[PDB]
Amino acid sequence: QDSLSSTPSALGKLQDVVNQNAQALNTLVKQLSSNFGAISSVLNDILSRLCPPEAEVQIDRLITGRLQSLQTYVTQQLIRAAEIRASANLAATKMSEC
Amino acid sequence: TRFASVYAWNRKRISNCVADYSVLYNSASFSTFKCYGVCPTKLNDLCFT
Amino acid sequence: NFNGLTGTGVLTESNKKFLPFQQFGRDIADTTDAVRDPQTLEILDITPC
Ligand SMILES: *[C@@H]1O[C@H](CO)[C@@H](O)[C@H](O)[C@H]1NC(C)=O
Repeated sequence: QDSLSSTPSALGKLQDVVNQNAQALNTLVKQLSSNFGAISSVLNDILSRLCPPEAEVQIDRLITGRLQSLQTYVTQQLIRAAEIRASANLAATKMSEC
Repeated sequence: TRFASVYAWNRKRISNCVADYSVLYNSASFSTFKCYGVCPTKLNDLCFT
Repeated sequence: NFNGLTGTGVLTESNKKFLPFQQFGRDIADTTDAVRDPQTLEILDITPC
């Protein structure tokens, strides 16, 4: 009780999981600010300024980038999930055996 | 009535007003009407500084 | 549509302390999340529905 009450870094193993997930979500949202080669990151700006033949080209650039950003996110979550699963499997074993 | 030369082109500032571009784009008097970064048919509901 | 800025959401009076020269705010997604009403100069919060 005294050790935990006096050591800020004691629970880093749990804090790291919280931090890594928060950094992945914030990264994903920030990618919505990316132009990906388009005239603007804001989809409404494209639709309000240009008509259909030139807007579609600009939109395709945002779709390509945003789809790529989301695919990156999900792949990382699957890899991270696998690591957490192994940790949970170990914890379950310790509960049974300790 | 008179227009400036190309070497000494004239600049007129437009501000503090409402603009109707429907008289310009739909005019038959123009040989060229080329817009960059914006559609002339959508320009009629945009705002500028 | 605020001064050419189009979007959809719920509008409310804002508690954000805008300085006189400020017309709008933005979020981390580069979206607008607060605007100044071009007639009443009231600051409004924007949240989607
Ligand atoms: C609108 O008109 C009022 C006066 O009736 C004025 O106080 C206000 O500042 C005007 N708004 C703009 C953007 O000029």
